[PDB]
Amino acid sequence: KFYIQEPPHGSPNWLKVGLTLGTSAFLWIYLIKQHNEDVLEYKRRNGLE
Amino acid sequence: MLKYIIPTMMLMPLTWLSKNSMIWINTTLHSLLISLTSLLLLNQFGDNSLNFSLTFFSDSLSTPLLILTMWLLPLMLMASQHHLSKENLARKKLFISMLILLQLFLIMTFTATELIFFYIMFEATLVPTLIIITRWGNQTERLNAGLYFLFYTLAGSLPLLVALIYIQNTMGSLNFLILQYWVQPMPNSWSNTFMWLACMMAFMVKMPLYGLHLWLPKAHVEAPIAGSMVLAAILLKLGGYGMMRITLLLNPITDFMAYPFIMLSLWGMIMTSSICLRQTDLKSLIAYSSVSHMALVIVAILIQTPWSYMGATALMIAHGLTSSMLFCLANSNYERVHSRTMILARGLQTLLPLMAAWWLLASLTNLALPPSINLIGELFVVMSTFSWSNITIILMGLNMVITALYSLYMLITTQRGKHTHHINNILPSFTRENALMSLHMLPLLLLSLNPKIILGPLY
Amino acid sequence: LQYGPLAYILGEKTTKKMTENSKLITVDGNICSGKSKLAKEVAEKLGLKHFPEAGIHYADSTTGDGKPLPVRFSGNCSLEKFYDDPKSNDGNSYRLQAWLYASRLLQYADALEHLLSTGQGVVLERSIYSDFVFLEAMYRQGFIRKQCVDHYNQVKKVTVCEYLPPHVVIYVDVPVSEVQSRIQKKGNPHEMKITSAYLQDIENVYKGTFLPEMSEKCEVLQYSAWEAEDAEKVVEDIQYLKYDKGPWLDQDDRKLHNLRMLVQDKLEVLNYTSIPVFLPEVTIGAHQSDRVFQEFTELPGRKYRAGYNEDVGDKWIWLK
Amino acid sequence: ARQWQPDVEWAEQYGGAVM
Amino acid sequence: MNPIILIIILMTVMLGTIIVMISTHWLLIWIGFEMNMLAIIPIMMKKHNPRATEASTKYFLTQSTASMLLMMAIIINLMFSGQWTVMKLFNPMASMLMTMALAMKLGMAPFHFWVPEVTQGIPLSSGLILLTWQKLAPMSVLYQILPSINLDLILTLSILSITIGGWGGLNQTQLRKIMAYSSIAHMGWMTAVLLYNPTMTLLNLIIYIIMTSTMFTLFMANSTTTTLSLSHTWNKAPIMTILVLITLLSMGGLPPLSGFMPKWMIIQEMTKNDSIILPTLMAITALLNLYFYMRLTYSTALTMFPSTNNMKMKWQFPTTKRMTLLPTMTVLSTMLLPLTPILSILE
Amino acid sequence: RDHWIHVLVPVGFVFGYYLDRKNDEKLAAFRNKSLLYKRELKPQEEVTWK
Amino acid sequence: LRWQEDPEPEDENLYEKNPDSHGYDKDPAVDVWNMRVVFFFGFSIVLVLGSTFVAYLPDYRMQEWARREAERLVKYREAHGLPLMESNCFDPSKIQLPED
Amino acid sequence: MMTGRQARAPLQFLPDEARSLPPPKLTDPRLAYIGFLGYCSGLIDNAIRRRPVLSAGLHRQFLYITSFVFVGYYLLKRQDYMYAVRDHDMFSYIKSHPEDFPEKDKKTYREVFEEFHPVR
Ligand SMILES: CCCCCCCCCCCCCCCCCC(=O)OC[C@H](COP(=O)([O-])OC[C@H](O)COP(=O)([O-])OC[C@H](COC(=O)CCCCCCCCCCCCCCCCC)OC(=O)CCCCCCCCCCCCCCCCC)OC(=O)CCCCCCCCCCCCCCCCC
Ligand SMILES: CCCCCCCCCCCCCCCCCC(=O)OC[C@H](COP(=O)([O-])OCC[N+](C)(C)C)OC(=O)CCCCCCCCCCCCCCCCC
Ligand SMILES: CCCCCCCCCCCCCCCCCC(=O)OC[C@H](COP(=O)([O-])OCC[N+](C)(C)C)OC(=O)CCCCCCCCCCCCCCCCC
Ligand SMILES: CCCCCCCCCCCCCCCCCC(=O)OC[C@H](COP(=O)(O)OCCN)OC(=O)CCCCCCCCCCCCCCCCC
Ligand SMILES: Nc1ncnc2c1ncn2[C@@H]1O[C@H](COP(=O)(O)O)[C@@H](O)[C@H]1O
Repeated sequence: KFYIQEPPHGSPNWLKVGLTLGTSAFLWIYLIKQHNEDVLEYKRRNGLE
Repeated sequence: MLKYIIPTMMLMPLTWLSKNSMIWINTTLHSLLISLTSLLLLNQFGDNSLNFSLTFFSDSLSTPLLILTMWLLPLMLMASQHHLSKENLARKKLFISMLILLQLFLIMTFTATELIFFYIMFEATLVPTLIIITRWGNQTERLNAGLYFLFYTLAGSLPLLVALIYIQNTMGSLNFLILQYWVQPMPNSWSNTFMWLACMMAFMVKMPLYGLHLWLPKAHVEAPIAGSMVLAAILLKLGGYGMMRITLLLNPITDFMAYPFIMLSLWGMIMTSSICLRQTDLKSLIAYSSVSHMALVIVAILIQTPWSYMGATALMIAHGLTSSMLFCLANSNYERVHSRTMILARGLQTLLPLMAAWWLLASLTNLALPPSINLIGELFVVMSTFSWSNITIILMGLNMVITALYSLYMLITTQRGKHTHHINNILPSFTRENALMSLHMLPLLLLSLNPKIILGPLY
Repeated sequence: LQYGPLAYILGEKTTKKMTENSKLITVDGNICSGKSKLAKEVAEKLGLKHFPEAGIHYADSTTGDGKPLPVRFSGNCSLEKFYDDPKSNDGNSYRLQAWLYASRLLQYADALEHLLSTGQGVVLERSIYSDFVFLEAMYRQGFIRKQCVDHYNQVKKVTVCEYLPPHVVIYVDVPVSEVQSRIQKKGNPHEMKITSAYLQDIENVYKGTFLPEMSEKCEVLQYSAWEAEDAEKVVEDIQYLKYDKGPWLDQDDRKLHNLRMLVQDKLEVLNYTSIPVFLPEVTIGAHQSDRVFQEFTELPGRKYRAGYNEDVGDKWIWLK
Repeated sequence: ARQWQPDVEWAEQYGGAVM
Repeated sequence: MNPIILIIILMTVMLGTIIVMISTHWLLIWIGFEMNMLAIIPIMMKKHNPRATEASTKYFLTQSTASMLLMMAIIINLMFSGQWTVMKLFNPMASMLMTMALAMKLGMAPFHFWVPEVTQGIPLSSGLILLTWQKLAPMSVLYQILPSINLDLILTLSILSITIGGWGGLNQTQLRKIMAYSSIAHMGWMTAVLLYNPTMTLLNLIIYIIMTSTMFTLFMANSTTTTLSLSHTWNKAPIMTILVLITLLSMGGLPPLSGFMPKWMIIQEMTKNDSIILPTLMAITALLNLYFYMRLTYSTALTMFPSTNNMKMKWQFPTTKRMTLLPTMTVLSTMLLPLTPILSILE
Repeated sequence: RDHWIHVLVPVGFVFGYYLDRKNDEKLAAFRNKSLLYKRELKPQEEVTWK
Repeated sequence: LRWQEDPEPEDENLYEKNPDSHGYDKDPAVDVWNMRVVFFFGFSIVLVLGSTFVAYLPDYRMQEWARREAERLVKYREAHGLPLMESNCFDPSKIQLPED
Repeated sequence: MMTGRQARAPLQFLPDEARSLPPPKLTDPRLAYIGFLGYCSGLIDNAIRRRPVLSAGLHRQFLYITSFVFVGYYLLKRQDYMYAVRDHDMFSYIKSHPEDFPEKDKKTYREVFEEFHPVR
């Protein structure tokens, strides 16, 4: 070891890393789904397809 | 202008990701590459300005100011790397980032097509300048000087904000290209009187106007060398640029509103020049000379003739190069003797002959020696003010005596006579210092060969 | 963190883990009272965690690699130079005493943190309730100034009020003659320069101020130097104490939760140790502070937060 | 020669009950 | 305090503000203000010293006086309209009494005289609640009664708040009184544009809450209540000096920062309505707020005041304080001006 | 790349230059439509300027 | 006495440890590469090629054209007996006047 | 100002007619600026806890960027919607009140007389 006391952020909180990447991936796929649904709805409502 | 904004922004990761021995050399190299690219702004036309987008444009007024702005950053990096050699690495990077951020505010100050974006960048230029003066200035008075520099500018400019939004509501736009074609005559009233004052007093503070100039021999004296270079070379010229943009909207009331201010400048350039005869602080002598030279630009804008605008933009570019070189020379002595007192270190031509040649050339361009662009701007403002009134030549010519007298006395006190005996740390001139002097002076003398690029929108 | 309001909500009460053995015992005495074995002896009779007396490098022991730092980074003060020149011009006396008060405050925070997180009692040596006895003994000898006493009383007034006193104070009656006898038998060339009036002032502030004010807020046990040799008598006296005084009686889960939240945040413990009173014995100017701080950042394992140092071999930093 | 940084006399001006 | 009791009391503070925001009956408005005060009193008495009891007593007396004047305005509205809808008032006397009551609840001048005391008497987190969350309910009631608010009264309150909050902070060394006089000046700015465009009132309120929450979060993260203890921050944590630098330059309304965003827009909505002297004198008086912000930036970031020796111990510990949303609030209080036309989401 | 930092400013130039050209196609309302410069399209040509 | 302060450091001489110092840095390789970067990208690139660029600008603000165009117009109206410049810039037929 | 327009359908963040509008692109410069604000928030979060600023917590920095882009996309949709409602109500009011908005005769400068003011 190097430290006399174990640091609380020595090893990664793998639950927190998994929640972070899962929430981030979910937000990106929901954002792309929202944007594709919005461009489809725009092209539907304005008759430009 | 986005081909100049994005490289200036990419100087931020260029200076924060460099190796610790490399953060000066990389920024100097790539800022010189940006300044080399700055010549593509010279695509100027006899009828139209170079109108890039809805946000950015450049005529022949902003183009020399932009080339001077993008040229001054490498010279500031060269000037400010010796006295910040012992500095912490992160504070050194923060200093370079403040200079980069100031250049980034300046290049879209001069190219703002719309006047409230001009105001936002024009007042965004306070924050890096204020931080540089109050953080890397040397003496105690830098905090007070930062307060004066801040609260003269904002007290002048917050009326300008209300005035510009009023023009926005009345005319519908603050596009300078639209307001070239929708400008209405501004009739005589008290409403239009305080309209004129709210449009003009912020730039009167920035020039500075005599009587409002009290921020300048503190803020240009209590600053580090890069701060003094950018203040006296660019930041005094925001006022002249703003007046040349804003007096379009202020006609015909300017034709009698200018009469007090012209007096304040025509007498002011007599007084401040005379102050340079009796200054002990060399940096303050260069500061009051800056007030004296910018008084002519105030007069030339307020008489609004073509010869006056040509001479005023020539004199702004020429004074930028000359006063920046003079501050760098005063720093070249101050890094050796650690005092700004001019009578302290005398007879320096006996010790530094090539640097005394640089002092000689800077003082000859200071006294407007022909055919330097200093003399071209000086002479054209004299021609236009002679056409304004045939008596003003007296106040011009007496100024042109005193402008000689402090320019050579500064040369005689610092460089001539018997040297000071007890001072023995006068090192030979480093290659960096003479490089800085030559990068100030050789563009200034080459512009005498082709002055038409620094003569503005109505050449 | 590890402990917070959520752990208190989710059932972690500290009176659950608070047995009869959970006693905070501070062992006090003069410079060579020999109490340090006695304290350890009590900690090996009752199963208590012993804490040694905090020197200059206690905070160095708790942080980083646990090894002592150089003296310019921690302390900026020498005990041996106080032993040599107590009236020294550089202000080393009160600077050493203020750093020792900060080190004992950090030690007392670690003591309460152990006692409230584990329920194991802690033996201390000369806690923050018995630090001023050196300060007054310096001031009665003209070693510090009255401004140093006022600064110490300010820092003590805003720091010791936040905590609870010990359960048991053990004092060791040693005369000045036996102290100097054990100093001359010790062999430290600096510590033999301690005057007799200094030790006499230490013992007078002990017997005159410290124990008369601690007999109300806790239980004093005052032994002589020969009967402190028998540990089992002292431990048998401790095991038959009827705790009836001091604010350890009125401690529910809420107050001890607040105290445990205090003692686990070390910068809030050490908050008002550096109050901006500009006293020349402790004021460090800007250039020296900048120089020593930038040097402290370059120590190994000290540039970042503890789990974020490549140079001492921390892994997975991009996922932390 | 080095940069002026505030002394005790400068700092105590900001440490009163009122400015 | 018990954490469960703390959570229930803070949800009751929020519930009082929500019942003010969402209700259509004046009795429920008064009930939401009563619930808000009744729950926020223990948040102010969190540490149990005589200063918090004095601050809570002064806060109780001013808010109770405002609640009684509010109910008298409601009762006079019931006289002259026979109904209870939260809308314009049907009597200028009821309008004046409700404007006085809400100016007391906001602590606008000349009813400002409780704000720098109470903020000094309470901790930094409860001062954060008082200077951010306790503005939302009275500004909502002012948002809904602006057809009946007298112009001269609310503009007199606005300019008197801006001038008194300007001159008040110039003599201060305590950070909580500085934030309180900053609060008074900013509430003057918010109500000066209320009858002209209430969207810019909502803009100024949101930008103010972001900047105030940033400054109180920095003060809690460094445990600093005076100027002279904030001046030790460069030797403890040099990033926090840059953060208080950019946030204090933003609260002064210096462009290109986000706190230039409201007041500029306020001027942009006061010149459309042909008022030129009034936003000019308001903007000139804002230089006073800028001046004591610059005083704090000189004491903290741009110079280095001398530290003590015990700071070397605090170098060996990192800040374990939960700095909740502090990078987010630092970014959103400085770099938000290029997104200035986002304000239409408040329309 | 051993000298990846010496392309931050030139690529930031070119990209910026690129965006300037990309802005010109958004300001192509009056391309070949001004009274001064309107003319017939020469063969093998679709726009007058890009 | 006064507080714990570092004494005033001396001003350094870059020529003592390095007699070939160009003034840029105390590391000599860094110093010489800083010199070469400043002199190449400042003088060899910006000054020389910049003066070449300014010297060969494509008729900066179209003055030369305006000479040659003037050389057209005079040559058109030396022949036709027309005056070389009218005093009226705009045709008076296409100007309505305010009557009185 | 528009408080009566968004009162028949209260507390709708994006109404249904907002779907008739083209959404902001995922390469919107405003949205990329909000992503840059998220990246700066990640850097300040590494700086205040004394982490390596560019290296530590790439999941955390990426969630900062993701959260600001995600919130800012809806904020830009609402911004574009409210300026669209602003112009729609403007144009319907101009169409519904021609007595207040006359078509003004644009005179040419051959008839327009302006006073000349000489600079001398
Ligand atoms: C487009 C291509 C253009 C090519 C041609 C270049 C055009 C002019 C550029 C600048 C020329 C002067 C540069 C040297 C002066 C600064 C350094 C210095 O003092 O060195 C002394 C040193 C020799 O002295 P040393 O013994 O070794 O040590 C010095 C002693 O310790 C102590 O030294 P000292 O006191 O014994 O000696 C200093 C002495 C002191 O003498 C004076 O101070 C008296 C000067 C004023 C009265 C006389 C002139 C009055 C005006 C008439 C002349 C212009 C118009 C003529 C046309 C007819 C009339 C219209 O001055 C001189 O010897 C220089 C003579 C020329 C002076 C020019 C006027 C400066 C006065 C202030 C401004 C007035 C308006 C300027 C208009 C410029 C028009 C281009 O010279 C060198 O080592 C020369 C280095 C290389 C110079 C390169 C110049 C060009 C750089 C441009 C690069 C980029 C473009 C590419 C072209 C490259 C061409 C090669
Ligand atoms: C450097 C420090 C000094 C700075 C001086 C700055 C300029 C000096 C004068 C400023 C006056 C205020 C701004 C005027 C803006 C005019 C815009 C406009 O629409 O004008 C026409 C309008 C006219 O109103 P209107 O246009 O709405 O009316 C419709 C048109 N008519 C008139 C036909 C009915 O002017 C005004 O409304 C008032 C103008 C004067 C305002 C006087 C109040 C300010 C007092 C002086 C402040 C001086 C600086 C303060 C700081 C000093 C140092 C701390
Ligand atoms: C510009 C605003 C910002 C200012 C600072 C900018 C700094 C950054 C640097 C940018 C690049 C450089 C900018 C300035 C360039 C100016 C130079 C330039 O382009 O010149 C064009 C001028 C152009 O003149 P021209 O207009 O006649 O050129 C004709 C045009 N062409 C070439 C297309 C046919 O160049 C010359 O005049 C060159 C002539 C030959 C070289 C000089 C010979 C004479 C020298 C003196 C001889 C001795 C005489 C007696 C004196 C004795 C001693 C006292
Ligand atoms: C039209 C608009 C309608 C309304 C829109 C929404 C408006 C939202 C306004 C939010 C105001 C928040 C006020 C502060 C949070 C409330 C609770 C609180 O004060 O928590 C602080 C908490 C107390 O912990 P404690 O232990 O007591 O701290 C002392 C330390 N011994 O913990 C601490 O002390 C730790 C330090 C950090 C706490 C900072 C919390 C900041 C949260 C708010 C962020 C800003 C608001 C959101 C963004 C703008 C939205 C408009
Ligand atoms: N003012 C002081 N003078 C001498 N020693 C002190 C003082 N304050 C604390 N001490 C400590 O008390 C110790 C004496 O007890 P001991 O541990 O038995 O040597 C010293 O070695 C110091 O570590």
